[PDB]
Amino acid sequence: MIQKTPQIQVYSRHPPENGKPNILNCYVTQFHPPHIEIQMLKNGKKIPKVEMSDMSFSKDWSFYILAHTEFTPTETDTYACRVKHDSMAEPKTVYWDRDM
Amino acid sequence: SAVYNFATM
Amino acid sequence: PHSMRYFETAVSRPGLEEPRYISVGYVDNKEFVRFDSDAENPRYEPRAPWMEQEGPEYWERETQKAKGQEQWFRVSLRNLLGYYNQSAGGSHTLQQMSGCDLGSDWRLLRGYLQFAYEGRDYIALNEDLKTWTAADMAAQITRRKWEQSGAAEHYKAYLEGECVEWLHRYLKNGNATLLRTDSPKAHVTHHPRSKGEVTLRCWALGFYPADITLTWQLNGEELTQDMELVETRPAGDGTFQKWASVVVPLGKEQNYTCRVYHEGLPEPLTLRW
Repeated sequence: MIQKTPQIQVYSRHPPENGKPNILNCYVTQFHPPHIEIQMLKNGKKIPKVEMSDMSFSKDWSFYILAHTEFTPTETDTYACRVKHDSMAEPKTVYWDRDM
Repeated sequence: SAVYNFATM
Repeated sequence: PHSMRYFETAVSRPGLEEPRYISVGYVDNKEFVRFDSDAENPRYEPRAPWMEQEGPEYWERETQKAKGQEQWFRVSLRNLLGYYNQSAGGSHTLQQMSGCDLGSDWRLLRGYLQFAYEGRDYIALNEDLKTWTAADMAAQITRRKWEQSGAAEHYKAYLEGECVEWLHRYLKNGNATLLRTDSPKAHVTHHPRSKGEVTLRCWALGFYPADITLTWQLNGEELTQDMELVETRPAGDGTFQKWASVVVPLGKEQNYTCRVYHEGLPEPLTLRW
């Protein structure tokens, strides 16, 4: 009675280059209340120092935000974004897909 | 320039 | 078709901490100012290079206004808990959108002053800048309250005055920046996502502003009968990205064309796998 289901989009800023550095982004959107917990996983393992952008909200009142951190793709090194919001009965975890 | 609200709600 | 807007937010969580107040200002959908009570030194801050033309006295004056809005919000937030007979135990959000629209002739076209509680419309100043529209029983209390104190004339004064005056100023110092663009650098990817079927993805990267349009079309009418199109998204560096793909029968991939529409681009872009 104070919320709306968050939308997640995980992706690198620069086209993914094995070994080559890169910034992983987790764009969370369409949520409300503006209380949200976002984590970036590296093989299920929480990634420290994960930058949170400044929050903002659309004319439909929902809020959006950009969580992000430096990473590096690599054939089998799996990444992800995990979100918990008082609008979903359980945290949503979406995995990165270099082709998206 | 930012708005300055009047009577509270 | 310029415009100015202040998106303010107040949120309360259980604890000894006063609610968090956030105000983001916009000139033509571009963030130019911002205040966050959660900062070490709460003060409105430049978010566009053209705003550094303003002096110290401007930033103080605005920071003081923020300070007062913060109290107005934390106070209002409490009145609403009352109106709604809510339990002081969870969290609550109070939002406001304020500003004004201008025509390219610098002429005011409309004023805006509306509020939301828990993400749902609450009370709004009608376009006549005189009457109110209240969403529910609680809002009826605020409506009555703002009618007797003559609140509208006040916001009305901001909307037809300050809002219009200062928006002219920014547009004047910031037209230089505002009119800038960053052309999208498109390209197409090939993904074996099937057998006897493949997925082509058109990409638009590093573009700005966020406005942009991507299309697919196997020469002839366009394709929306199997085209996926993600929401435009920020790169993190100030520009944005976006893509759209379509399933195609393996071996015809090269026969589909992608068109990218952006205004930083001298003309529409056409691309093939």
